Amino acid sequence: SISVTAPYCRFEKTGSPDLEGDETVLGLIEHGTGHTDVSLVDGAPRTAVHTTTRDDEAFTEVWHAQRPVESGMDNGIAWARTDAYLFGVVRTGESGRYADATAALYTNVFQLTRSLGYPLLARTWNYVSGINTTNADGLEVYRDFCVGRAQALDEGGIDPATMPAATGIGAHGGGITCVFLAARGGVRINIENPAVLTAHHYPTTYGPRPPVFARATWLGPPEGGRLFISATAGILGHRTVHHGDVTGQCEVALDNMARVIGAENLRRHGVQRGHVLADVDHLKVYVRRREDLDTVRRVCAARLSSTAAVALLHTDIAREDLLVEIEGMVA
Ligand SMILES: O=C(O)CCc1cccc(C(=O)O)c1
Repeated sequence: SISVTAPYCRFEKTGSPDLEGDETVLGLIEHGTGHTDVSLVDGAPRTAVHTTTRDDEAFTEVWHAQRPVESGMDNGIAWARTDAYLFGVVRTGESGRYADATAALYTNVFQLTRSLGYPLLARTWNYVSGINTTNADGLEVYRDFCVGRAQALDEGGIDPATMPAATGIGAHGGGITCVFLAARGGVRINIENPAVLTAHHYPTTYGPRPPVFARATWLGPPEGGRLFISATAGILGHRTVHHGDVTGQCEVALDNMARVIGAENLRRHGVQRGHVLADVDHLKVYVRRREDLDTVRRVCAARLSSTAAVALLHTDIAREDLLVEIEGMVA
C-alpha cells in the first residue's frame, strides 16, 4: 500500500557536487584523515571519522532510504527518520577511559530508538580511536569499549541476541563514534555463521566482557529487504587464524562472508534466497599495515565483482593479531 524503501548505501567522492539532488539521503559518514563533531547538514546527520592515513583514500559513505520526514539531535545523537527507518550518529571524545562514556552513549542510542519508535536495530558501527592502545586504567581500549557496550545492554534490559550486524574497528584519532540504522518494525533477522562462535559467547581471554553482535542482519520484506554483513575477520571458532599472514586472513574473511550469506545458512535463519560473494556491494576493507593494502586489494579483486564499490581503509582491527577485515551488504 504505502511506498517504502529500506536503507541502502552509496560511496561518493568527498567534496564533490550534489549533481542529482537526491531526496533519499539519510546521513553521511566521511572517512578520511581527521574527525569532526556530529551535526545536521540540511537534515542529514554527518560526521567525519579518522579511518585512514592518506587523503587519496578519503570518501563519503552515504546512507539512503526515502525522503526523511523528520531530523533532530538528542543527547549528542544526530538523527534522521523516514516513517519506517532511522539513521543516527553520535560520538564521545578522545579520552584516557571509555567504558562509562560508551555505556552512556549506547544507553542514549537504545533510549532514542525506543522514544522515537524504531526499536529494531539493524546495523551498528563503532570507530574506536586507538583500538589496540592501552587506556589510562591499564586496559586495551577495545576491551574497555566492550565493557561499556555490555553495560549499556544491561542498563536497557537488552537481549544480546537482538544486537544486529556490527563493526568494531580502529580510528587514528577522535574518541569513539557510533553509527546505527534502526527500523520501526517489520522483519529484522540476526544471522550467525556456522563455523564462528557467537560473539557474546567468546571466552574470557577476550574479556573482561565479550563483544556482542550478529554476523549479518536481514532487514525488510522478502522483496526490497537488505542483507547487512558485519565486519568479517580471519577467524575460525573464536580464534584468529593465519597469524602474520594477511593473504590467508583475507581469504578466510571472504570465506566467512560467503558462508554467512550462502543459501543454506540463510535458509536455516528463515531467509529464502542465497547469495555469493559477487552479489556483495559497498564493501569496506580495513587493513592494518600500509604495506599490505595492495596485497589485500588484489586478493579481494580476484573474488569480488568487478562492478562492486570497494573502499580500502588503512586502520587497526579489534585484535592486534587481526590484519584485515571486510564488511559490505547485499541490496
Ligand atoms: O570478533 C570478530 O569476529 C572480529 C572483530 C569484530 C567484528 C565485528 C564487530 C566487532 C565489534 O566489537 O563490534 C568486532
